[PDB]
Amino acid sequence: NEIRATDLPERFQLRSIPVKGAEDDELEEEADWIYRNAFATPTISLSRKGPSTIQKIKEALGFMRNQHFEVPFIAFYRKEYVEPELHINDLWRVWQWDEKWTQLRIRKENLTRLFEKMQAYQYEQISAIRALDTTDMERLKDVQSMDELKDVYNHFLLYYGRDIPKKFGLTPEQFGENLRDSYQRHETEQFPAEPLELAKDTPEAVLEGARYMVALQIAREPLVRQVLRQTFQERAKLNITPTKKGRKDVDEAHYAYSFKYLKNKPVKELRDDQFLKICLAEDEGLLTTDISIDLKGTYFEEIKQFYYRDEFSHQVQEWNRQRTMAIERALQQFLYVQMAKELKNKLLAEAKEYVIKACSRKLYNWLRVAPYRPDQQ
Amino acid sequence: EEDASQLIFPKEFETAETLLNSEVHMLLEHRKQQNESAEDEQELSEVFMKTLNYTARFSRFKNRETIASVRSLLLQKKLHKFELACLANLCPETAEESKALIPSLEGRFEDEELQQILDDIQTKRS
Amino acid sequence: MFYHISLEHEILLHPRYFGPNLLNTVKQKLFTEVEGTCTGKYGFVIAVTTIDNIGAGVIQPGRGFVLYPVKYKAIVFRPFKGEVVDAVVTQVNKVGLFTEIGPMSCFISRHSIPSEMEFDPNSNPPCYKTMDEDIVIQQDDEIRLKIVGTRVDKNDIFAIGSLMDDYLGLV
Amino acid sequence: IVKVIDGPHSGREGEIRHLFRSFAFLHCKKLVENGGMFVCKTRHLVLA
Repeated sequence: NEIRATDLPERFQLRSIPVKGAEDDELEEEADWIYRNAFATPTISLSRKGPSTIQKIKEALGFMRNQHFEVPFIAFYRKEYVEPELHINDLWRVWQWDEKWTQLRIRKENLTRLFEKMQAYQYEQISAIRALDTTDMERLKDVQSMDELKDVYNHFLLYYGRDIPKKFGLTPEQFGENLRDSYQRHETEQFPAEPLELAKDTPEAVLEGARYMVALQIAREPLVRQVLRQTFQERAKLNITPTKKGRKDVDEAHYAYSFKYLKNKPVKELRDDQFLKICLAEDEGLLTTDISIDLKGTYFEEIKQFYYRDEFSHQVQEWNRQRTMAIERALQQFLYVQMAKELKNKLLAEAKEYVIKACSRKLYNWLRVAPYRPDQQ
Repeated sequence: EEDASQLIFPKEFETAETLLNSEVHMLLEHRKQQNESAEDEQELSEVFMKTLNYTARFSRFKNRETIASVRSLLLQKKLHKFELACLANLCPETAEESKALIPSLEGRFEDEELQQILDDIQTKRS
Repeated sequence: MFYHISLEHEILLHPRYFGPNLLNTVKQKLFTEVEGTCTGKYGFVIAVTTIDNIGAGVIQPGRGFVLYPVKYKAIVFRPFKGEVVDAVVTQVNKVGLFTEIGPMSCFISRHSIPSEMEFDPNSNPPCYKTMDEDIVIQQDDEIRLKIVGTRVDKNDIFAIGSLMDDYLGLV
Repeated sequence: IVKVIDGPHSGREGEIRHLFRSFAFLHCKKLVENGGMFVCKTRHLVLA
């Protein structure tokens, strides 16, 4: 009954699944999100221009929300309100962008509510390294940053504790700002105390106790996530090289076995060429894969200077050493692993996009109805 | 009928030897170290690999002397063998949590008597 | 739960293996015979630590095969009902949660999970949170559980978990 | 009884039950996947 005798068309109802329609103010937000995520890595909808494309996306989303429009319904009947035949994948792209923007808005609202509740709980508890509920607003605002926003939320939860009843080195925000700017605005803890003194005020008698806390704070810090994100994602010259068993098993059948010494493959080869991504995934499935940017050796050196004291005279030298140890620990925790995971996710997304595009092209080629009638009527 | 909560097991299993997560972890690690050497030997199986990475994520302590000390301080009590593994592995924070998780402890011992043990275990953790 | 018990097993040895390495061959066959298997009596066996002794091989009448009743000191893993263990969540699905109890995998249903832990299908990683989004549970997390049921699928143990008792989550 | 060192099932064991032009339907009991049975090419086999 709902599918057939529903007020809105089934196509629009299916298209706006996460988002049951668009509000007038939400039209602008959904359009902004669609514009942002239309073509980030590859060039898509650059036809429609940036502002013109955004306006058209907003118009299509609004038409769908109000008149329950559908993909083709707006592509044809709303040629003026949308890209006037700019591309075939107009209605579908707009619907996908609207769904994504609605999902991101919902996630941001949930995160903002969670941050507000956590801040209220912390105020009630500690108000009768502190726990300040100021990052909730930042997380709510960070709608575009989905993965980064989630990382920030998780770091905040792990730092404040997440319990629900019912001075060691540089500050995290300062270290993140320095890393983002590439210039160490703030040094390590410039105090005469050293790790020997610091390891007695926990009950361990070891000098890495503050190193663990520093590594955790660095890892669960949205600023660090933003800094690392894209740093390797935009450029990753993955060197394809078969392993000892992969050279024989692949037999040049996958990306990691076709080139015995064909290395230094950038993001362009994998994202732009979905075949390379598919071959890499297949090779890394069973035997092995050769996926390495090989560019850190020099990206990890620059951060080394930042966040550490410059002098070395006992207090100064010890502060520098402790900052270096904490930075190394944070790296080992969530700097190489996080970057590798982000690069792998990006490569998988690029391969999936290449496969989807190839399938769409094949379907368009093979679906065009071109029968052989009498006289080619 | 077989329910470890009520301290009942088959006769064959009653005479078993309990093992701790760290104990099994170090045993498997040593077995791997022995097997990797002596070339021309059948390599480990996915069962060994999965068990290794499963026990490695719950190694409360790496020191065999730590293992020995905890088992020695625990065996002096009147608790059954089954109580030696779960309680030594989970490492609950408070006696209330320990009692809730294991129904056997309910009424078996005093609150402070168990809380001191829990605190000692937490401290023994590395 | 892992345990260290003494088991017995017999293996026939083809006469082609007689020679200076007889005992070595017997040991090798025992290793590659009683590792990783499972039985409904003693449960799932991980590996063998050491061997107690080698019995007297009794050569069968009219057959070259000789059987050795060897007794080996190996470890075993036979989870029982009511035991509480700390596993790692492998996957989150609306149908249920999938974990990995070492050599065994359990599964918990949303019915077992309280109502507070809702679904997050909109977010890319399947996860469950609360209204205030304070507590978060996802994959690759050391989450505890209780073994409320057992099953052996022809030498393949597959128990069932539960999340009703308090203090079951992040430590 | 044959060994499968090369192919999709690297380092796999199992008894052969059915043959084909370029396929072999191996069978075993230790495996649990597909009811304890797998299939792999013929040229990737070795007489154990």
